Formats: sequence, structure tokens, C-alpha cells
Amino acid sequence: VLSPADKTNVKAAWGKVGAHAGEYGAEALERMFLSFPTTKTYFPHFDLSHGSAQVKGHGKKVADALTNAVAHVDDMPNALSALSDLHAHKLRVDPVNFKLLSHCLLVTLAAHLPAEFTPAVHASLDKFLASVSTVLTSKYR
Amino acid sequence: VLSPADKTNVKAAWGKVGAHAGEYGAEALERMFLSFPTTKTYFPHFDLSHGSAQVKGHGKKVADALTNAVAHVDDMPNALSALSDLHAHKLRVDPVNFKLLSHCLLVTLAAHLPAEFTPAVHASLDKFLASVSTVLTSKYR
Amino acid sequence: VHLTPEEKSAVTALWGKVNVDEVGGEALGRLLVVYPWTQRFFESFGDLSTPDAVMGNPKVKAHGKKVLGAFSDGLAHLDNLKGTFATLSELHCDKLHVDPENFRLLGNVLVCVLAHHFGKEFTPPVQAAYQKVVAGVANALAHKYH
Amino acid sequence: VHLTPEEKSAVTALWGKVNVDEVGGEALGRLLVVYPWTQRFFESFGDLSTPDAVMGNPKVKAHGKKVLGAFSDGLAHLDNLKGTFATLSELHCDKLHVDPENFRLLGNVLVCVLAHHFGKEFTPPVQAAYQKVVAGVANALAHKYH
Ligand code: HEM
Ligand code: HEM
Ligand code: HEM
Ligand code: HEM
Repeated sequence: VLSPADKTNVKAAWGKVGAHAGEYGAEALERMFLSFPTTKTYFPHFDLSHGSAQVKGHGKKVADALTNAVAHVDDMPNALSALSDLHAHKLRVDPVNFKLLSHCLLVTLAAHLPAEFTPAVHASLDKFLASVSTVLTSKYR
Repeated sequence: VLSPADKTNVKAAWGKVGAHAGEYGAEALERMFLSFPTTKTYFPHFDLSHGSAQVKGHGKKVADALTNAVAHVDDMPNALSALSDLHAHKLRVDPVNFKLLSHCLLVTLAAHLPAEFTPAVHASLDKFLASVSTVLTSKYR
Repeated sequence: VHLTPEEKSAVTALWGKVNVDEVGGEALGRLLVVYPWTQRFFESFGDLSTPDAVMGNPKVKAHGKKVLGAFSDGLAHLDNLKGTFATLSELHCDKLHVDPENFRLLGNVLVCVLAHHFGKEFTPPVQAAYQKVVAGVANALAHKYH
Repeated sequence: VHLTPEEKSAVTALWGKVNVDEVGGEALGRLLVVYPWTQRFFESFGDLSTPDAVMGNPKVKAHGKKVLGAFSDGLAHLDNLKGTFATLSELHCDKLHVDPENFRLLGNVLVCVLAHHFGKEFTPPVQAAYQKVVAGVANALAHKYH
């Protein structure tokens, strides 16, 4: 599952991404909006535009929820609940879309964080987010 | 998640599939082996042949583990553990392969069980097996 | 495609045993019930909240006829499976932006429904051939994500 | 493909800044570490059990050179992306039977690695173009499941 030591590569890779989590969670919306245009469908009320203050304002939100997960990770179920009813009850996001933000998020740790982004850590971050999206998709299953 | 009432459509759809679970779990290997030839890769030691006693003998096994899950469903983690280390530690099954047995299994409840296979139940069986494969794939994540 | 003379025929021969107008939609029905996000795209459409109110949407029964519609144009035009569909893919892809794997859920459930209705005669070599058309019709509508 | 004059160029211009022989394999390395089932197919290969013993498999470093190999034949033959690859797809598909979505994990991680190495200059409109080649190289090797 998410083992003793994956829960350490993430407590730590996020450790150092700090004061920035918000510029990062918005650099990764930008990247998902640009590369997989098919996700634009949901932010019809966003300037999915590049300086856009809405996407900048939402990075802060995706990044605030990533962190509550990094903290509370031995129990995502509980903490991420209302983002797992909103995403799955109120908005109906096709779950293949979590795979892809999941990936732009990592193309972002990657591009802002090179020495801490070792291969073992590239696996734990990935294991971490494959778990955020399983929680995010569960009123589903 | 797997709600009060999905756990009832499965306790019941399996209820009636009984004395047969074994002819069924082997009709569904046959179907996955035939339609998605790319799974043959793992049963190199099987006559993935049609009367084949090995595939008939394994239906019994896939069907024996489906049932322990149907019973113990409020806690798959625990019961399905050693099938979730064997599948993921010892054998390394690409997890896209659970999606597909998952589907042949349902093309099978379907073809042997028409009146109980209502649309609400077609959803619970699917929700049930999307959970067996999440448990089956977890040393992964 | 390819369909081997002998796949070609188990396929061609289940199909005209097929009540289109009421299969077209046991299928679209079942897709918005089993796979809900798909609902996002049919709000032009009705109460879609409890399973009974879909399978009896005269509106979900109607669009589904259009769609057994084009499996038909495919089940036999298997030769460009690619060009019978240019317009719909233009339609489904750069118009509604359905992600391409909702294309496989649909042919996939269509098979659960071909099986639900013909029971024992959907032997497996006979399903195996439908996973091929289907995976074909789906590689076709998706051809504009390139 | 398509690559718009202007995608074409952000792409063509990261690539020869690209140390193939040692990217080819930070990528195959990272694939057997992040996505393990892929290991099943390289037991012709060595100790692949702790991450350090892969990224320094002279044998995982070697096959990976072959493979930045054919992104190269693609990164520019983007015109049949489809025929530069017939043989390898014959190879990958009806020979080893790699399921086609392990094709996307690989171009996907290749991008994590294009990004890890060029940092800030893998702007996003510049990644967006690589998800296109990649999704292209992957629709190509998979073309025999039809
Ligand atoms: C890492 C995975 C994700 C996390 C952690 C996440 C988190 C969040 C949070 C915290 C909010 C707002 C919370 C609140 O206001 O109560 C939100 C809103 C939203 N998310 Fe996500 N999200 C994720 C993935 C996705 C994906 C893949 C999509 C694809 C459509 C998506 C679409 C949306 C939309 C449309 C909104 C509402 C936007 C608005 O109307 O303001 N999210 N998300
Ligand atoms: C519903 C999901 C599945 C269940 C419940 C299941 C269950 C089982 C069980 C109980 C066994 C033997 C248990 C034992 O001997 O201790 C087994 C063996 C095996 N399973 Fe699965 N399985 C599932 C899906 C799959 C899939 C998708 C594959 C694809 C390769 C697969 C491949 C195998 C193989 C290769 C073996 C060992 C065969 C042998 O060497 O004898 N299983 N499975
Ligand atoms: C075999 C796969 C599919 C086929 C053959 C198909 C075919 C069609 C056809 C023929 C139409 C109407 C075209 C016309 O009347 O001119 C249509 C409309 C539509 N389909 Fe699909 N479809 C498929 C899969 C899907 C999927 C997976 C979705 C996802 C929800 C979807 C969503 C829609 C929507 C929303 C419309 C409304 C048309 C519009 O408002 O422009 N379809 N489809
Ligand atoms: C961009 C995607 C990929 C490309 C371009 C690619 C390319 C290649 C090439 C060029 C070779 C050697 C061909 C030769 O020397 O003649 C090869 C071999 C191989 N590849 Fe791939 N590959 C890709 C993805 C994958 C994936 C996802 C897997 C899954 C594990 C895989 C497994 C293998 C294996 C096992 C071999 C050994 C060759 C053999 O023993 O016949 N490859 N690949």
C-alpha cells in the first residue's frame, strides 16, 4: 500500500516545495489545460489563460488540499471527503482526469525540483497521488 | 464508496449464482483469453484450450476468492491479502488486466443471469469488482 | 479491422436478430447508470437520477437508436471503420470533448447488453469478435485527438 | 501528427540539447521502478529489485539508447509516425504482447525526464507539444491490436 517509507519521501519532497505549493499547483493546471485540452470542459468560467488570476487562485486550492493529504496521509478517506463528493457528486469529473493532473503535477515537482526528485521519490509521489485520486473517485466505485 | 445497498445487490446476485460460481469463473477466463489475447502471456502453462481442465480448475479458484470477497466485503483489505501480494509481488500482473477480467466476469453474470441482472445491479457488480481489483493492485499503489 | 471470414459471420448473424430500437438504449441507459460522469453530457436531457428514470427516458431511448445506428454503419463498412466516422469523431472530439476511453466503456457495455439478451449463444469466440469490432469503432471516433 | 510550425520548433529545439545515451535510460530506468509489472519483460535482464540497481544496469542504460533511438526516428518522420514503426509494433504487439497503455506510461515518464533535465525551459506550451508527439508515437506502436 502506501508504506512506512513512501510516507517519508512525500512528507519530505513536499517538505522542500513549501512556500511554493501555490505557484506549483497552478503551473500544473496550466499544463493540464494546455496539453490535454479535453479538461477545459469544466472551467468554462476560467481565462484558462496564462496569467489568469483564477487559475493562479485555484493552484492555491489544489495545493492546499494536496497538503492536508500529505498531512493526514494515514487516513485520506476522512480528510478529503467533501472534495470527494464535490468532485464526484456535484461535478462529475471523468476519473481519467485525475490520472492526468496527477501527471502534470509530477512534471512540475520534476521541473522545479531536481536533486530531491530521485527515482525512488518519483515513485512515492506517484504512489501518493494515485491514492488521492482513488479517494477522489470513491462515491464513484 | 461501496454502499449499504450495493453490498446488497451483490450479496444477492451472487446468492443466486451459487452451485455455479465455478463453471462461471472459468467461462470468464475463457472469454478473457479469447478476446484480449494479451493476457495469455501469464498462463503459458495452461491449454488455454476450451475443455482445458486447468482453466476449468482455475475458474473454481477465481470463483472461490470472489466469494470470500462477497463475504468479508466490509473489509476486502484483510481477506484478500495473499492474492494481493501474489498477483502484485510474485507475478506482476499489469493492472489494466483486472479491468478486463472484471468485464468478462460481467458479460458472464449477464449471459447466465437475465432477470436479476437489472441495471442497478449491473452497477453494483461493477462497483464490487472495481474494488476487488483496487485491493488486488495495492502493494502496487 | 480484419474479422476472419469466420468471425465476420458470428457477428453479422447475431445482429439482425438484434432489436436495434430497444438495444440502442438499454445501452446508453446502462452507461449513465454504471458510469455517471457521462451524465454531464446529457443534461440537455431529463431526470437521470435513479436508474428507473433513465431506462425510460423516451429521450435516452431515442438517442440510443441513433447509436445502434452507427455500429450498424460499422458492423459492415468494417473497411475504413475509419471514414464512416470522420464527422462524428469531429463531433465527439473537438465539439463535446468526450475523452476517448468513454468510447470503450460504451462498446464494452454494449457487449454486456448483447450478452444479456442472447444468453448462451454469445459463446465466447462470438464475444471475442465483438471486442474487435468495438475496439475498432472506438479507435475510429477517437482519430482526431491526433 | 500535425505539430503547428510553432510546436514543431520548441520540440525540435530541446532535443539536440538532448544527451540521448543517458536520457534513453533515466527513462527505462524510471519505468521499471515506478511501474513494476514492466519488469516481467526484462528478466533477460539483471537485478531489478531496489531502484539503484536498475539506474545502473549497464543493461537498462543500453536498451534505453535504442529507444531515445526511435523517438528520434519519430521526432521527425512525424509524417507516418505510423510506418517508421510497423516492425517494432509487430515486435511489441504480437511478439511480447505489451498491452498498449504501457506505451503511454513510457512516453509519459519520458516527459517527466525531459522536464527533470531542462527545468524551467520545459515551459508548458513546450510540454503540451510533447504530449502530442508521444501520444502519437504511442498510437503508432499500438496499430496492430486492430
Ligand atoms: C489532485 C487532485 C485534485 C485535487 C486535490 C483537487 C482539489 C480541489 C479543491 C480543493 C477544489 C475546491 C475546494 C472547495 O472549494 O471546497 C477543487 C475544485 C474543482 N476541481 Fe479539483 N482537484 C483535483 C483534481 C481535479 C480534476 C482532475 C479536475 C478535472 C475537471 C478537477 C476539477 C475541479 C473543478 C471544476 C472544480 C470547481 C471549480 C470551480 O467551479 O470553482 N479537479 N478541486
Ligand atoms: C477478480 C480478479 C482476480 C481474482 C479474484 C484472482 C484470484 C486468483 C487466485 C485465488 C489465484 C490462486 C490463489 C492461490 O493459489 O493461492 C490466482 C492465480 C493467478 N492469477 Fe488471478 N485473480 C484475478 C485476476 C487475475 C488477472 C487479471 C490475471 C492476469 C494475468 C491473473 C493471473 C493469475 C495467475 C497467472 C495466477 C497463477 C496461475 C498459476 O500459476 O497457477 N489473475 N488468481
Ligand atoms: C460507439 C460509440 C459512440 C457512437 C457510435 C456515438 C454516436 C453518436 C451519434 C450518431 C450521435 C448523434 C449524431 C447525429 O445525430 O448527427 C451522438 C451524439 C452524442 N453523443 Fe455519441 N456516440 C458514441 C459514444 C459516446 C460517448 C462515450 C459519449 C460520452 C458521454 C457520447 C456523447 C454524446 C453526446 C453528448 C451527444 C449529443 C450530440 C450533440 O449534442 O452534439 N457519445 N453520438
Ligand atoms: C515509445 C515506446 C517504445 C519504444 C519506442 C520502444 C522501442 C523498442 C526498441 C527499438 C526495441 C529494440 C528493437 C530492436 O533492437 O530491434 C525494444 C525492445 C523491447 N521493448 Fe520496447 N519500446 C517502447 C515501449 C515499450 C514498453 C512499454 C515495453 C513494456 C515493458 C517495452 C518492452 C520491450 C522489450 C521487452 C523489449 C525487448 C525486445 C525483445 O526481446 O524482442 N517497450 N523496444
